Amino acid sequence: PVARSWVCRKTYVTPRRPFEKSRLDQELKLIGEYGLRNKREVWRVKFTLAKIRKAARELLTLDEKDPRRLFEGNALLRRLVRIGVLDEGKMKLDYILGLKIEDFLERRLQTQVFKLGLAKSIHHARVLIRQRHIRVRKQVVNIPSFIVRLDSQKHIDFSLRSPYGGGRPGRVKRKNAKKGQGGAG
Amino acid sequence: GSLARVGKVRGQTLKVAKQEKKKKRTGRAKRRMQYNRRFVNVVPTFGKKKGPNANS
Amino acid sequence: TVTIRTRKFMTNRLLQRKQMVIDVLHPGKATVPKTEIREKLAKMYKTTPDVIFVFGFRTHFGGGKTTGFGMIYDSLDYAKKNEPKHRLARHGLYEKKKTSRKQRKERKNRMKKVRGTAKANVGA
Amino acid sequence: GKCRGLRTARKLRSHRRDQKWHDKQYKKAHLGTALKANPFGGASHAKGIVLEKVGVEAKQPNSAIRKCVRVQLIKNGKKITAFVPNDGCLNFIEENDEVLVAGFGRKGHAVGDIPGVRFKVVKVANVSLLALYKGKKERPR
RNA sequence: ACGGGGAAUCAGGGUUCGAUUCCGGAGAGGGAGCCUGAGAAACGGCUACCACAUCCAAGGAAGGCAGCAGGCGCGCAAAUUACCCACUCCCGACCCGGGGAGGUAGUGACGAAAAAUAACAAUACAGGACUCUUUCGAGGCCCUGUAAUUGGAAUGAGUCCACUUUAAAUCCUUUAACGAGGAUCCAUUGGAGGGCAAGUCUGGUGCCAGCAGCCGCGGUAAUUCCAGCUCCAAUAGCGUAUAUUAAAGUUGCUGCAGUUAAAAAGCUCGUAGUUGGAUCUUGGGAGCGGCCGU
Repeated sequence: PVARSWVCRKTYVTPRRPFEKSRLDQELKLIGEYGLRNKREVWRVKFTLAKIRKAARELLTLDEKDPRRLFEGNALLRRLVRIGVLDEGKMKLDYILGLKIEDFLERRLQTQVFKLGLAKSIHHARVLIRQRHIRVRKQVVNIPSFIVRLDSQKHIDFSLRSPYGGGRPGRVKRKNAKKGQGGAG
Repeated sequence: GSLARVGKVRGQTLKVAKQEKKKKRTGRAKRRMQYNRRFVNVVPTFGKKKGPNANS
Repeated sequence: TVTIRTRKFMTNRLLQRKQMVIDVLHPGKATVPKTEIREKLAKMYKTTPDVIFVFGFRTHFGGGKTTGFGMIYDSLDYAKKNEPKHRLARHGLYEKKKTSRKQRKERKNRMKKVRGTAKANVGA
Repeated sequence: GKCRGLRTARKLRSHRRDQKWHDKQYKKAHLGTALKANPFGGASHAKGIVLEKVGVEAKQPNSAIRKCVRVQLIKNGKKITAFVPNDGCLNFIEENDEVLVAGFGRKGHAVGDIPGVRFKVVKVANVSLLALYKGKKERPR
């Protein structure tokens, strides 16, 4: 009778066939082209669309101009506009399925270091985010799986405890005070 | 039957000592060359799709 | 540098308390301890640093912000009335007893042997 | 469905309820005949004391001795032929020793060239047969 | 077989599961009878009988963990004889009282979420959209490299003053000084014929020992054994065994099948059951829509 949650779900699909050459071909291209950590990191990217798809397939199949359709069909056209993929005026409940796997990594913060042109390469959209040197509106972010909306893309900027932002020089420049200023005094 | 010659072939493999190892890159670090080597390091040449360990 | 704006101010008169959701801004330093903050509404809302019970500084992911809280009471005659006894040991003028539950929940119940008034022939 | 009628739910359900017993997997999981005759008795594993060793001959074209172990369990007191899984690991098993015994995979069936031997050894008295074969743990005595 | 709220799987239907924290019931070793109280047929009440079992000064007493730890037995199988009135809200005479309820720390790879073990600059050395020249080579804006090159850079493991945190703190956290070049801050667990991603490599074994879910492999050339190497898969996980669901259109409502693969009673009669022929209000009357919809 304890005040404990126990409310937890999985994030990634359990891939039905284990040694499709096509799966080891197609879903390994989603590592080096986008900089990911293992095959588990590739697998949840579909599951987020598998959540979107499952209702979106059925949010067309409701009655024509029904207020349960026209609110919940437009409740997702208030949702999937906001994340910043489908157009501002050319939003449409029918084009929602016309939407592929990397459309998340076109918008998701795991890539957004490389996207605007504020990186070195594709892999560089992990290591700065591994050490929380960026933020979203005076709010530091260490987890690279942040859902950046349409609105807060220009607000993707740097922290104040960051030598690669608007901050102070760090530790090895202070540990070079043992090598450089140890030999200089 | 003959519970005497049990594990006959286990013992008589001349124990060739395990040659030492620089640890393989782990986590994401495995999956960098594994992107480069499969797709983009090589040019598609003439013939069949060859094997990784195919020591012909 | 603790730039405090006393946000969401509300006067409860049936607990006689001036309460607010102080939105705190103090970037660069560590956490702001409970040594300095009661001395700011000594120079902001100009009451005593003695009757106010300031607590609940909630950090966001980064550690350059909290959002605080305090309650002004009318006097030190009201400093221990609409305030439970846990927070009144937190400023010196009150101390809990030391006798542990493995004594106390047993000391009252070790006396359960012999009948009546003079049960105190067991535990001291 | 040979009958399709609108008020035929008390023949579709009753006929399905009858013909489901002719399913050999269903009847096995729903009678009190198979459940009791299982040497384990609805268990995934079982400890048992080794009371002799049997060099079971390999079934067909493969002529080899599958060095197995006769095992009487604790919970039942019923006897079991137990295959010693990895190479020549019968010399880690001695008579009157508690061994942890599992099934093999085909679910109460003789797997491969061991005729009627339905079980395998996993551990020998709280040291695994893997660690004994790999050389990671010492024999517990 | 405690039931339901639910759970797992799921095109659609379905199928298995629910002892487990919320609700309803039931029980306090087994039954049975009762006092008290508004409310028990109560067992952290009592009285017996039946079983179990600790005292005994051997006359006679005392007892219920399916409350919380902890034994013992059982087994494949499951923790420390931690820490309080702070949320709650109830009980009490009642703001002052008191509650292993509620409630915090250990053991915890049952599980689920995040997440390290190099991302960058240029010397190693190979490519190509490219200028040139038959190939050559130079030249190099746009990167792809990675080899026991040089490296610099950092946040976070280990070690940590303190406080925001707490019914006392500890743990992330907020955070000081200290703490990374085989970044010893070191990743294993399985397979490597086929299904099925990945060696016709070398010794050793010689139908032996074994591997192998299935097919099968070993008969002195073993791509399968036992090993070394390199590789492949997943990755702080993975292998295994059992029940169970999908695959199973191999239980068929959607959706199977019955000449010969398993199967139509030998044959009609027949009662419930199941299913049952056509047939009973038709067109125009009255305004508008851009002959005819409403």
